[PDB]
Amino acid sequence: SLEPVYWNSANKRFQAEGGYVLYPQIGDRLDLLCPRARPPGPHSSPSYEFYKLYLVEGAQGRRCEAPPAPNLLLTCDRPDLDLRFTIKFQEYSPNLWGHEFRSHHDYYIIATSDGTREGLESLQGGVCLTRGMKVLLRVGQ
Amino acid sequence: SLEPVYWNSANKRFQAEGGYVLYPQIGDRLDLLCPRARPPGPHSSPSYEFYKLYLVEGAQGRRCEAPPAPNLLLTCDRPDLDLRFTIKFQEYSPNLWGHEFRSHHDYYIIATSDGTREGLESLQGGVCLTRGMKVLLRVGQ
Amino acid sequence: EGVSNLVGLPNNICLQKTSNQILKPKLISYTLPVVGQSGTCITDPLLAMDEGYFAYSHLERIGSCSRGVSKQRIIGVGEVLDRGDEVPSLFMTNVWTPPNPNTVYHCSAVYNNEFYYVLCAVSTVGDPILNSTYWSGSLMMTRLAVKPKSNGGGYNQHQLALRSIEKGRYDKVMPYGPSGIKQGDTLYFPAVGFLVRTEFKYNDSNCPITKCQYSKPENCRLSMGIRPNSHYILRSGLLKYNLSDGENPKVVFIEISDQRLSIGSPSKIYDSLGQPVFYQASFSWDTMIKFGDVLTVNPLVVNWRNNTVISRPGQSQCPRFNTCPEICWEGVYNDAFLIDRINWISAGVFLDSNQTAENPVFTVFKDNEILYRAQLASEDTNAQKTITNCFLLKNKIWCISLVEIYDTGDNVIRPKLFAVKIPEQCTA
Amino acid sequence: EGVSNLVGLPNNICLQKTSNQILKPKLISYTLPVVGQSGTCITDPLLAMDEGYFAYSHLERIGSCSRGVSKQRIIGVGEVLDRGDEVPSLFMTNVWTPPNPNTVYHCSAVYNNEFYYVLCAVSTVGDPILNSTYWSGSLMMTRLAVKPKSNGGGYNQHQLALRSIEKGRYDKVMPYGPSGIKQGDTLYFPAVGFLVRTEFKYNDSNCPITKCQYSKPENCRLSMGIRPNSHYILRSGLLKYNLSDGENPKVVFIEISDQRLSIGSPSKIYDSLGQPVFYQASFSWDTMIKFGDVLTVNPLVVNWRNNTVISRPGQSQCPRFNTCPEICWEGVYNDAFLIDRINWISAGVFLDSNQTAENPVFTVFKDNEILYRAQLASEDTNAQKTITNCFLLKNKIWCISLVEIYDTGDNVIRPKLFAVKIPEQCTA
Ligand SMILES: *[C@@H]1O[C@H](CO[C@@H]2O[C@@H](CO)[C@H](O)[C@@H](O)[C@@H]2O)[C@H](O[C@H]2O[C@@H](CO)[C@H](O[C@H]3O[C@H](CO[C@@H]4O[C@@H](CO)[C@H](O)[C@@H](O)[C@@H]4O)[C@H](O)[C@@H](O[C@@H]4O[C@H](CO)[C@@H](O)[C@H](O)[C@H]4O)[C@H]3O)[C@@H](O)[C@@H]2NC(C)=O)[C@@H](O[C@@H]2O[C@@H](CO)[C@@H](O)[C@H](O)[C@H]2O)[C@H]1NC(C)=O
Ligand SMILES: *[C@H]1O[C@H](CO[C@@H]2O[C@@H](CO)[C@H](O)[C@@H](O)[C@@H]2O)[C@H](O[C@H]2O[C@@H](CO)[C@@H](O[C@H]3O[C@H](CO[C@@H]4O[C@@H](CO)[C@H](O)[C@@H](O)[C@@H]4O)[C@H](O)[C@@H](O[C@@H]4O[C@H](CO)[C@@H](O)[C@H](O)[C@H]4O)[C@H]3O)[C@@H](O)[C@@H]2NC(C)=O)[C@@H](O[C@@H]2O[C@@H](CO)[C@@H](O)[C@H](O)[C@H]2O)[C@@H]1NC(C)=O
Ligand SMILES: *[C@@H]1O[C@H](CO)[C@@H](O[C@@H]2O[C@H](CO)[C@@H](O[C@@H]3O[C@H](CO[C@H]4O[C@H](CO)[C@@H](O)[C@H](O)[C@@H]4O)[C@@H](O)[C@H](O[C@@H]4O[C@H](CO)[C@@H](O)[C@H](O)[C@@H]4O)[C@@H]3O)[C@H](O)[C@H]2NC(C)=O)[C@H](O)[C@H]1NC(C)=O
Ligand SMILES: *[C@@H]1O[C@H](CO)[C@@H](O[C@@H]2O[C@H](CO)[C@@H](O[C@@H]3O[C@H](CO[C@H]4O[C@H](CO)[C@@H](O)[C@H](O)[C@@H]4O)[C@@H](O)[C@H](O[C@@H]4O[C@H](CO)[C@@H](O)[C@H](O)[C@H]4O)[C@@H]3O)[C@H](O)[C@H]2NC(C)=O)[C@H](O)[C@H]1NC(C)=O
Ligand SMILES: *C1O[C@H](CO)[C@@H](O[C@H]2O[C@H](CO)[C@@H](O)[C@H](O)[C@H]2NC(C)=O)[C@H](O)[C@@H]1NC(C)=O
Ligand SMILES: *[C@@H]1O[C@H](CO)[C@@H](O[C@H]2O[C@H](CO)[C@@H](O)[C@H](O)[C@H]2NC(C)=O)[C@H](O)[C@H]1NC(C)=O
Ligand SMILES: *[C@@H]1O[C@H](CO)[C@@H](O)[C@H](O)[C@H]1NC(C)=O
Ligand SMILES: *[C@@H]1O[C@H](CO)[C@@H](O)[C@H](O)[C@H]1NC(C)=O
Repeated sequence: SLEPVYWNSANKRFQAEGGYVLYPQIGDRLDLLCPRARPPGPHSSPSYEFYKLYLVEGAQGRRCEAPPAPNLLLTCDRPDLDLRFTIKFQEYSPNLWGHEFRSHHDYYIIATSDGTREGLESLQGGVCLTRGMKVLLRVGQ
Repeated sequence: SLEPVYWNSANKRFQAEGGYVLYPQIGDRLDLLCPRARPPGPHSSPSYEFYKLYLVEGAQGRRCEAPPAPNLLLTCDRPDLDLRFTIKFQEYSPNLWGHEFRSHHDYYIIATSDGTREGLESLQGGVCLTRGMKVLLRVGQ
Repeated sequence: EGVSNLVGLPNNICLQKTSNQILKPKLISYTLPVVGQSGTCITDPLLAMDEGYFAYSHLERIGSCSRGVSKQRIIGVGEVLDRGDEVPSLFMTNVWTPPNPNTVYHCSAVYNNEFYYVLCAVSTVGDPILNSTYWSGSLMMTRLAVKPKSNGGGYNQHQLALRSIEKGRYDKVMPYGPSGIKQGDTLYFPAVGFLVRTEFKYNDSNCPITKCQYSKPENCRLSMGIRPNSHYILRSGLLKYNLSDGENPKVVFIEISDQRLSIGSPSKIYDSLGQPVFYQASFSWDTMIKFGDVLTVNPLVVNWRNNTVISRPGQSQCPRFNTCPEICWEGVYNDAFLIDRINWISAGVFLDSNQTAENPVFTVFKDNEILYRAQLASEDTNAQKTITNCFLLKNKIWCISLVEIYDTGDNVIRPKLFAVKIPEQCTA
Repeated sequence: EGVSNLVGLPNNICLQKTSNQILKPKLISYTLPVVGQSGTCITDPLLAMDEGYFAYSHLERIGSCSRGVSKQRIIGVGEVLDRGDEVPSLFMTNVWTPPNPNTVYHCSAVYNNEFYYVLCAVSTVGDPILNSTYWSGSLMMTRLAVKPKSNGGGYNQHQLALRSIEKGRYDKVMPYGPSGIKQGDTLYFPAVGFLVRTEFKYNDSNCPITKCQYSKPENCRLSMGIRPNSHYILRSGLLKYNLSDGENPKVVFIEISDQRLSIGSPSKIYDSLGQPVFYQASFSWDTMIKFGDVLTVNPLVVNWRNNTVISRPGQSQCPRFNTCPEICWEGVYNDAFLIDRINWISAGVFLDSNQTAENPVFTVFKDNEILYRAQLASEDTNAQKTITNCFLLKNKIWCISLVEIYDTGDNVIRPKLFAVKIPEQCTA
């Protein structure tokens, strides 16, 4: 089944060969983790890296850029805590905006900040470019 | 020299041993054809098979998987008409993307569609797996 | 064959926290016939009940539930009868489809006198919530006979276009919730006020940061609209409709009190055991169940249960169980019907997941105790808005819950109906 | 030694369609010296001509013409002279090479007063077309003296930074084409506008599908950007630049009329026989030649020739001769030059191939006829961009075409110059 995404520089799956592609089945879950790193355990990074994770069009993923009023999945403000978000590739959700996945469409999750409390609210390719911090979602037909 | 590559099940050059490998010379032309198959002449298949052909990095070619915003060569939309696409292994081209052919590298012409109008936009191994519809290109040093 | 409102002193119910499967839900959907070709999704559900009658509504889609194309709007009513089994079941008697399915939103239903009254928003700019500034503020009321006469002229079906609207400091005003109550000849609909953000009056220091590092005093105020920058803020309340205020009676918005204040959400006001209770869905940082007795109506004040066991799935910012004031807008509507006032026990269908819309569990509960429960389906069954209503059948307590439910890979997605008798014995 | 612009009534040219080899092209490249080790590739070629002067540019890559390492950029000017032969030839008088070869893109030149002006894009993000959303939109001008003073620093080579740019509704604006014109002291470069796709204004029912099965009305609107999901669309037009407007003049973008609209592409405006002519490269589904008389300028509107015989090599979707609206971005720049306005006869170098860049044929034509032509080389010789300018040498029409050209094997790939005298006689 689906492997959790540890969203920090330590991940390494980001700047690998294929470049972090996931093939979610309809029904699968996906957990995005921004791990502690303050009282540092495994999976955590050198220091705390400040990120906002956006779910994005695909063409927008390429451009490493997220639209105004983006689909914000996970804000990473808390170096003390572990933070996680969970999507089930499914029709119902606690989300009130009513987005949707299409057929044969690629989507991306991206981080467009530079990893710093100050450059956090940036919407154009930050770590997305710098650390290849984008994951591709190709969802079952 | 190089022969036309007919893109349907009727080819069978696909179901061959090594697996449809062409060794084009610098200066060689190449045609990929999607023959009528409406008023059914020679070289056409049982019924029209809807495909999109992409040129792929070879690594991805093996995995039977187009990358995002792929290099689409030809789109067999029209069961009424003969379609073709011609490459010349040369520095000039009516292509505006600035793609390039490393020598001593492997490229694949793959079709990841299941061969149906509804499976057309599929970007991950369809008939490429099913009927083994890919072609390796090893271009003269 | 009459179902009756939950009143007086019904039979005994188990008051003991138990693990025995005393709860035995039944599926009774069938008596609400629903067709739909594959890839049809039936949503925006509404169920209401009063005096052995029900209102119902759904939006039939083709495609996703979220964005799929509106094919039709059902708005119907009928009676709640004994199916001969000594089991409660719904029976349609009167249905009405609106000309353009794209124009009607946020319907709300209350019963009075052989008539259900369904008050909807009318919008040509989409969901009035998502496009707040561009909505007419336009409302509409339909009135269906619960027992249709063999043709009379205005009886069975009738429409009012809603001319005047006492809306105070609120720009726009609309029904926001499944059902309300009647008070003699006055209808009260769950509703919501649109107030220009600038004119929102809030002492940021009333925000409960007091045990919450990371929560900033500004959070409560910002979480009073769908976005921090949003033009309006939402204030839940009631919309009053006086049937004796002439042929053209006015609707009056009554804001909810500023006690335990969340952003305006879809809400319910209902009669249990001779006094109105009020539920408000939790669509931001205050994620524990918000309901409780209605102290007074026309100054609207609600005595919020101090519950510590019931919640809903959110997303990452405000997931299930979150109590700290964060700036967010997310959640689901799983309401809860009071069944015992002496001991304050309520019944509902809740989703046993933190950030996910799955696992509907019919649970009976008190402020700080879940007594008993019953899984409606499997661990990974998809579920969303749930609507619970309780009544009596032969002085025995029954609950009917409408549950947005499907498990991945069925052809037509649609809500199901569960009848759930409440057990007297605590044992077998 | 005396070349002037093409004007008034020159010597007669053959007005007949014929098969006779009356066109006899001559090679003249050497008069414009070029070097390069093996594996060197010279691309992004510019060639401008006006009043017996010329602008020239190119980029030397080591590797492929597409993606080879940029070794250096050349911008040069000089004069067109009767080389003694009574044959026109290019003589360089002034060359500037930029500090960074990587930062300069999409140069355009127009000549004014003993000065060639060269507008360029400055970019640290690659080809602005391919990386629109990351480009700063920053431009740069260069003023080169066609006759360099001796020890006159700022006369010889000068450069403005380009302060204020009037781009109107467009987000970014840049030069897009080899060369433009001057009117008095106002300069007109070919340019393109980057418009946010979502603000583009297009009635889909204007897409001409009437005889094209497989064409959808959305095709034209989607073909206006390099991809259907490009963030911008490209609108061709002009950049106006008044010299008399301070020491810090204002660049102003003029968009092109929406008649026969195609995706913004490398274009050329030029004076022929005392009236301006516009040419737009066909980089999508409108593959027949797009050029004609400029009806007016400061609202730019071109009286496109209804030409039915000239096209350019595309690829699969929009190959040579395609006329049906498709979704594509592909083609080559093969401009043409008006040589007789009374008959509207023009000359250009065109690639004789549907989907491949090869077989460069110098050709003379009317709207519905090719009059006569000459293959510059072999059937399978590679060729790409072609820029043709015509003029007078002893009241006789001469054309000089810059043709990108090589045949497989040879060591340095570079563009070549062809001089072609236009035949008065249809005969020997
Ligand atoms: C579903 O989401 C739940 C909410 O959890 C909390 O909220 C979210 C956002 O709302 C935030 O991320 C955090 O605030 C927090 O995660 C479930 O969370 C449960 O997680 C555990 C921690 O892993 C919590 O541990 C607590 O336990 C003790 C008592 O705390 C108090 O009691 C609770 C309930 O009665 C009450 O609500 C509140 O007043 C207090 O929290 C501890 O005293 C305390 O610290 C721990 O004590 C250790 C010994 O002293 C010490 O070493 C460390 O300091 C701590 O380990 C406290 O943190 C617990 O309160 C949460 N449960 C409830 C009902 O709220 C979570 O479900 C849990 O996850 C699993 C998987 O690992 C297990 O923990 C366990 O089965 C569940 O508790 C989410 N579900 C999943 C599957 O992800
Ligand atoms: C490559 O480029 C050209 C591509 O042309 C077309 O464009 C592409 C995409 O737009 C599309 O796939 C097709 O429309 C077509 O390929 C050359 O293709 C040419 O050959 C044929 C089509 O194969 C011709 O098409 C028609 O010709 C006439 C009249 O058509 C008019 O008239 C022309 C010129 O006035 C004008 O273009 C238009 O107004 C219109 O098209 C026929 O009447 C018509 O039907 C034919 O009539 C007979 C008699 O009844 C019937 O039996 C049957 O219905 C049918 O054969 C059309 O077929 C040309 O229009 C087209 N070329 C030009 C200049 O327009 C292609 O060269 C051809 O290739 C060879 C070898 O096979 C021969 O076909 C022929 O010698 C060449 O034309 C180019 N090179 C190669 C190798 O592909
Ligand atoms: C549109 O234009 C922008 C340029 O303005 C451009 O943005 C750049 O995107 C590339 C990826 O395509 C990105 O490359 C990565 O850079 C880091 C180098 O780290 C630092 O270097 C930058 C300048 O050199 C500096 O500005 C930053 O502070 C940055 O931290 C590198 O680590 C990555 O390498 C990855 O891992 C290994 C390296 O050993 C490689 O196998 C492989 O290359 C991996 O990618 C990677 O090279 C670059 O840093 C971006 N620059 C900026 C300022 O944004 C877009 O690429 C361009 N888009 C298009 C379509 O042209
Ligand atoms: C909240 O609600 C408002 C509506 O009240 C809505 O604003 C509308 O937005 C859309 C575009 O996003 C507009 O539709 C386009 O309109 C232009 C021309 O404008 C005219 O369109 C109508 C034609 O019948 C007129 O009646 C109007 O009065 C108006 O003057 C068209 O060019 C355009 O076509 C473009 O190209 C293709 C299709 O060919 C599409 O892909 C593009 O969508 C489109 O731009 C569209 O038809 C509409 O007119 C706007 N109305 C007003 C008063 O602004 C907001 O989007 C909405 N906000 C949210 C969050 O939902
Ligand atoms: C549970 O908890 C609250 C506060 O602890 C309790 O008291 C509030 O409600 C009263 C009725 O409206 C107010 O008069 C009172 O001021 C308010 N408490 C304050 C200001 O501290 C509620 O009763 C609530 N309900 C119960 C029954 O559980
Ligand atoms: C060929 O194309 C069109 C149609 O035959 C001609 O007319 C167009 O140009 C006029 C301006 O000169 C406009 O006033 C018209 O809107 C337009 N007519 C249409 C769209 O039907 C045009 O003159 C011709 N071009 C040449 C050089 O002959
Ligand atoms: C609200 O609270 C403060 C302190 O409790 C009080 O002094 C004042 O009346 C209010 N503050 C403001 C800024 O309105
Ligand atoms: C677009 O075109 C149609 C006819 O082609 C016309 O009726 C309409 O008014 C135009 N504008 C629209 C669709 O808004």
